[PDB]
Amino acid sequence: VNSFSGYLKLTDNVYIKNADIVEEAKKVKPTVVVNAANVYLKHGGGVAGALNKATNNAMQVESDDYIATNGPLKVGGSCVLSGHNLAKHCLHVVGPNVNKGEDIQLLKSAYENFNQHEVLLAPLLSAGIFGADPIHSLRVCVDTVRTNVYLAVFDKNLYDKLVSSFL
Ligand SMILES: C[C@@H]1CCC[C@@](O)(CNc2ncnc3[nH]ccc23)C1
Ligand SMILES: [Cl-]
Repeated sequence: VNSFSGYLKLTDNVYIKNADIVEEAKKVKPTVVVNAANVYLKHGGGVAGALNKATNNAMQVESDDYIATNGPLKVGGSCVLSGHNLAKHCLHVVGPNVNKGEDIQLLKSAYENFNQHEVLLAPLLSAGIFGADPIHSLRVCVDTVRTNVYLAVFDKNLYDKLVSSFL
């Protein structure tokens, strides 16, 4: 039993809700919140910009030190950093950005990072400003993640289309 509330159950291990991931994180304080990161951990917009703003830029400060030490992530890769005031940990995961020409097949590799954590609060990878089809992203999530994932979909209209079209 966990403290996630109001989710629809899609499969044994995947759940979905219309919610602002920032407000969800502040309420649940989950063990792991997933950020929709880029390889430079430049949290300028989308989910990343919103999460970073909620940390008063502490996420960006930590991220800049991470990059200065380790260099950029790989597309499809991840790193674990602090969750600041939002969660215990933040799993920064880089899904392919279609608006940069990146290979959509890497979306499965991106979701594989979730399997290293028993429970996560997460957005749909490569959705939003990353340019991929969110219906496809949900399908890859369900077919790749085996741990317990709670998906926050900010757009209510998008949420209803994902539920109604889910196979
Ligand atoms: C319009 C987007 C389409 C793709 C799926 C999204 O859910 C991804 N963006 C977000 N998801 C959850 N919480 C968020 N807070 C701020 C941004 C954000 C919504
Ligand atoms: Cl977005």
